[PDB]
Amino acid sequence: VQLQQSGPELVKPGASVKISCKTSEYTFTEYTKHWVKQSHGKSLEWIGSINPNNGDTYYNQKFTDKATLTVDKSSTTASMELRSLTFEDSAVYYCAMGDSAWFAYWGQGTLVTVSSAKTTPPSVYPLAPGSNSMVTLGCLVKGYFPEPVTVTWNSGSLSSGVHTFPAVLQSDLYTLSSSVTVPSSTWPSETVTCNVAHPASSTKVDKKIVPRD
Amino acid sequence: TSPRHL
Amino acid sequence: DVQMTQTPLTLSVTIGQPASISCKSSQSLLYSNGKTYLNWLLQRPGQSPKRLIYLVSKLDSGVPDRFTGSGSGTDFTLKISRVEAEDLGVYYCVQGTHSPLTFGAGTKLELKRADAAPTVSIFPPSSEQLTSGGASVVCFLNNFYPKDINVKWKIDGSERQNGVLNSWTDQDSKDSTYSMSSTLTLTKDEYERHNSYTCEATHTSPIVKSFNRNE
Repeated sequence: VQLQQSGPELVKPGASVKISCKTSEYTFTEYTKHWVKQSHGKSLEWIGSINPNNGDTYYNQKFTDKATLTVDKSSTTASMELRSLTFEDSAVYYCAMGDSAWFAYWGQGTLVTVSSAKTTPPSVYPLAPGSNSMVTLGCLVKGYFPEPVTVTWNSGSLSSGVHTFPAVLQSDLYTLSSSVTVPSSTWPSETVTCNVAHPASSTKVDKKIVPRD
Repeated sequence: TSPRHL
Repeated sequence: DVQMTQTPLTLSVTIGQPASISCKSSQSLLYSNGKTYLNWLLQRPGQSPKRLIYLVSKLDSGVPDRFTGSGSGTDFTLKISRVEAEDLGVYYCVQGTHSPLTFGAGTKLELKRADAAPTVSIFPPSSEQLTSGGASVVCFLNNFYPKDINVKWKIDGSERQNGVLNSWTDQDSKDSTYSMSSTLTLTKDEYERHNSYTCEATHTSPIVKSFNRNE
């Protein structure tokens, strides 16, 4: 089974935001759903937990300040509204199973960036060698906001020799880069592409790595 | 049994 | 709030050797129904937590058996008899007897292996970016070990320090190595003002890669 979290959110300071979590199979909709906050580079904090059966909510007093937990009528979606958002609310928020399945299943998302900037879509540049066994190509993805950016090579067909490096903030903008290593016979005969997607700016680029001269 | 918060 | 003191905070283990992580609590975790609600979780970076041990000692459905958990009351231990590359990441204890649920700080488990050199690659600025009036020389230092490594940048023979940006990866889950990216970003004018650009890795050291702007 799965927990399916809503997607990445950009939210101005002062606003609110709501993050949802859908149960994949009917069988786990009754279970208590937990909410955990992981700040970047950091450890885990318990926000609270809701009983989809009756609606009973149990909060970590640190967050009564800030979190409301509800469930739709189906109990197939448990939500969390974060009210009056401060910069310290930027983090990943997880949704996790409870009861006899306590912390066995975790959702994947959700990244929340609290900030006032506009989104900036990345530039994408191809990194070809241009002067043995294998060849390493690359994709530079510079100056975007906010996070995240997803990078793929040939729509996921290439995963073995890929390195996508963590982004680094450089005076209001994020830059990342990705390397891929393929056999020398593969390229440039066949095609190699980074696909780069920046949802906050609804941007997608498919850059071919053609050799230079 | 179970804690109710769990 | 139950304080959960995890120890050690970091771990470094040659593959095949064992590991051990301790969790001590300010309160007892025994619940009035005789069950102790203490879990052991693993997190690989970027990914989400996976459960390994529940109720102090029970393995979750898919978990390897070199994992064991023991303890009672206020002292708990997770043990791995033979660590492997897959086991990398951050281990937490979490208690749920008491409310609020509270996690340990974490334990990063790092695998040790034989030294490895970076395969270094240099890339001149693309023509697409030059058209826009900037130039980023990208350098890749891929799949090396131990984690400590440095890049130096030499424009026309001499060290340049302004304009660099550096990003490190975490350990690799298969070969247990490390990788790094380094970006020197000049203006188009400054970049077309010099000819030789070098990327030098101090770690089998050094390892260099160059290109000439005029070629």
